[PDB]
Amino acid sequence: VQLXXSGGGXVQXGXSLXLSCXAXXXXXXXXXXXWXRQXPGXXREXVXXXXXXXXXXXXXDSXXGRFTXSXDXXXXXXXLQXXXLXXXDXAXYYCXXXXXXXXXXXXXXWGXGTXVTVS
Amino acid sequence: DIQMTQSPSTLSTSVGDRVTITCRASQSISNWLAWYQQKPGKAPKLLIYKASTLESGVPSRFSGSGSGTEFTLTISSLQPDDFATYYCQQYSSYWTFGQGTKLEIKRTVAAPSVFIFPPSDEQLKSGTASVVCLLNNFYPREAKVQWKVDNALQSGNSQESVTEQDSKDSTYSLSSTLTLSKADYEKHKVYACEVTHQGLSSPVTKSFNRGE
Amino acid sequence: ANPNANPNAN
Amino acid sequence: QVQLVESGGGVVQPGRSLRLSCAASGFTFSNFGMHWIRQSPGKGLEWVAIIWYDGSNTYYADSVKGRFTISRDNSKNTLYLQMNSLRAEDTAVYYCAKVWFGESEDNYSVDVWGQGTTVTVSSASTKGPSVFPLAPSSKSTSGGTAALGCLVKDYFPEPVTVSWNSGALTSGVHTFPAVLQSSGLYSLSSVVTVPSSSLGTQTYICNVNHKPSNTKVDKKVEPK
Repeated sequence: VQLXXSGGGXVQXGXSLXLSCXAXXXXXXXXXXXWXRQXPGXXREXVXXXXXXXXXXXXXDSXXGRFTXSXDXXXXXXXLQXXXLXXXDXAXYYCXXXXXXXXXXXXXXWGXGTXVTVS
Repeated sequence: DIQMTQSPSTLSTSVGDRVTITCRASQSISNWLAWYQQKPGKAPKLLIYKASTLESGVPSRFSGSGSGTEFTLTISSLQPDDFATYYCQQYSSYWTFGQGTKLEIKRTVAAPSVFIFPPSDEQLKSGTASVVCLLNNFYPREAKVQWKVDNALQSGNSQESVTEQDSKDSTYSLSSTLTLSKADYEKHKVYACEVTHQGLSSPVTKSFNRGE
Repeated sequence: ANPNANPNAN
Repeated sequence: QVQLVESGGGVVQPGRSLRLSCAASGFTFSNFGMHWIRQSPGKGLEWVAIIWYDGSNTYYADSVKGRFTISRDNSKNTLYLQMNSLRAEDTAVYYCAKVWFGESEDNYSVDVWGQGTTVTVSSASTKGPSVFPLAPSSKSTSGGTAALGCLVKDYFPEPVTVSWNSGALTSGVHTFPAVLQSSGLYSLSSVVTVPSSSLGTQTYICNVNHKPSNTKVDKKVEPK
């Protein structure tokens, strides 16, 4: 399984972006996909998880109400809609597949990251 | 014997949400279906009978629909009193209940704090060694705890216990207890619990050396 | 009637 | 309003008998059929038996047929469940419930449930718990927060209560639901998160009480 993130870039405060995470090979329809972010000096930080369609989405305190995850199982892709961006949201964003279908957070495969800069 | 099936078993939901849960029967039960609500430590309470008739005293935001084999219960706008477990019951031929659907308090993600505790010298003096791994204040509920003794995965010698959602912050805490004999415990050195949770980018491991 | 019929006084 | 109060539950050895009773008030008991329904973690909600308003007809679940007898005393407003040849899988909370009023051609179920009475079928003998400290250290410290606790092991039957420092410490206490071990004895832990800077100087004591055996243990938990 290979993951590839895209959609990052430079955005103004209050602007919007949408990140995408395409997966190749394994059909991810049965697997949760999560977004994490890392800024320099800090550790990787959970952002959001899109479980299987019907099982809901859960978010981190810092992005609740501003970010939304969605799935395109036909294209093996998940998305992170980012609205009302703030300088604090600047980071590289990674997606990871939870290889445990029962959602225990077994993140075996990671993407290479996409860069988000808010200023 | 009429089989009943409820989906989903757990729904994470919020105040003000429109909630629909489903109940299905293995054969036609016409409209002879009742819905019961149960709060923890409390007796069940009748909400709906005849598939769609509200019991007196039940607020109007509850409704039911269905006939034959497919049935639903809908809460039009969820309120905090509705966080409970809901059971359907066919009463067409004897009485059988569904497995129940728990409406769970949705909140933001919180990764667990992980702590490990070695066996006390008092218990070891008695011939048994209990090792305890604690996952504190996490959400959502799904987590995995693996025990490793000298880097070997344990299977069949541990038990887990989970609290209800905390009244103050709606989180869970989980304990995993590894139980060995004194002789088994002293035939090894490194004791570790490894924890994964959807809020953790990497697994968290806490460990100690026997004697240390 | 059957087990599910009226078990109350009439 | 309608009220149902069950009684008679307790610990009974496999193969012995037990008589549950259900006191009814707030309605005309003799006018209504009644159910016994039980709930266990292993089988969920499980109908047990029904009796007509006049005692004339009774029906039973297959799992209890030939062993249980439902009966009623309409002069005393009391419903009974005589349980014979009890097995381990009969362990449950037992509820009486009143049948609702309806139309002549309806099918019927229950509208009011009692509070429930617990039945434990086990060959385990009454025994107080051993209390062992869950000692804090660097392995139970993350930042300025540390976890400590008490392991309350090998008691029968339920329940036990745990307090900390005789009640003065309640913020951050988690007492877990008991788990049944392969020995037939229960075990649980109680934990609490404390300022890591207070370890070794502040005294922490869990107060464990187990009324069925008159056990009281005050365990001091010291760091390693």
